[PDB]
Amino acid sequence: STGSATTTPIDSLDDAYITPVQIGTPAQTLNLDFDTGSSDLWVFSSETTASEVDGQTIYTPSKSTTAKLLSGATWSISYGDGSSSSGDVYTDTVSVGGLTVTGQAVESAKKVSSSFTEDSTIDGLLGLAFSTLNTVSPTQQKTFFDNAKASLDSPVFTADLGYHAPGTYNFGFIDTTAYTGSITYTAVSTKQGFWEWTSTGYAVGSGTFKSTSIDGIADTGTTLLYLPATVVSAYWAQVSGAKSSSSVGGYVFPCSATLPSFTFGVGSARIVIPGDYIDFGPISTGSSSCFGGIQSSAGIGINIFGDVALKAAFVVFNGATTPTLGFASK
Ligand SMILES: CCOc1cccc(C(=N)N)c1
Ligand SMILES: CCOc1cccc(C(=N)N)c1
Ligand SMILES: CCOc1cccc(C(=N)N)c1
Repeated sequence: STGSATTTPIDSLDDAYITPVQIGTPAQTLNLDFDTGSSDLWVFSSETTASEVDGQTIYTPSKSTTAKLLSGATWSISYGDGSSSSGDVYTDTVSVGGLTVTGQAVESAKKVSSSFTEDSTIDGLLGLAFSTLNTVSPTQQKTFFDNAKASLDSPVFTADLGYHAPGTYNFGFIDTTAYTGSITYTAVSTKQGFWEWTSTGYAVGSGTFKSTSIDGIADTGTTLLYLPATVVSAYWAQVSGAKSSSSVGGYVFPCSATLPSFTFGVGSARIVIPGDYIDFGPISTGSSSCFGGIQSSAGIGINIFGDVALKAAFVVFNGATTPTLGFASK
């Protein structure tokens, strides 16, 4: 089997992407944030505290003929940005892009934090990291990908995120029309539950490539590219008037700047992030200070190849017995 779904930016800045997901019988379609840095499939629901729902589409398990309470099971997640949610758990039929899993754990939110309430466009999360990170207790649950794997034509999914435009998540096959050149594969460590890999270095603009190992995670559910302070300083030093602002919470730069590209290494291959991908717009409406898309990972404890980086590539998440990542230009 395979599946193929379009993923769409939630706003003009590509702050996240939403992918329609069918849950239950008859189908209830919710728009989920596919997150390769978490392992929970959770949704706004008929159980979510009413004052915490503001425009989301909710899952109502009582309207699904296939919804089964996973009795006793609870979940609670805390994300890197400080946001959170928690609740109880139903198993139900879940389909993505024509690929169906029966008996998927669907984590129903009873509570969500303010960041989630205030984002009307995201109806929940679909985690695609390793199932060792799933938060369901007392019986940990599998991701949609782990449950689908055995049925897929190939044990893979691919992320092809758009730059100010829609893109695609495919399951079970690699669309050889969707990228240019060849795919370079690199080793993955699953020790922390993430798609963790080591970049071979970086370049800023037209500058020389610096060969240096950068451990980090391929994380579709993070907007920005978080790298070591040395690398980030070297990038922003090439932008006149850029500075790190403790008041704003990262590097800002004059909106009248043209940003240099950023290259990262994947083995002997190179992925080039165009400068305009690193523009995340005025810090507040009408400001002439713009927010940077490359930020320091100092204090986060891991480097994150988030959407700024991933949207410059066709990315293969190879879930074979020995997992690997692949990157191609596009
Ligand atoms: C406290 C949450 O910490 C992280 C760290 C790394 C990834 C993610 C994620 N869900 N994409 C969340
Ligand atoms: C790791 C993914 O963290 C997310 C994703 C999408 C939305 C939010 C939020 N704060 N409302 C947080
Ligand atoms: C370019 C001329 O004026 C603007 C104004 C505001 C933001 C930006 C930007 N760099 N995102 C550019």
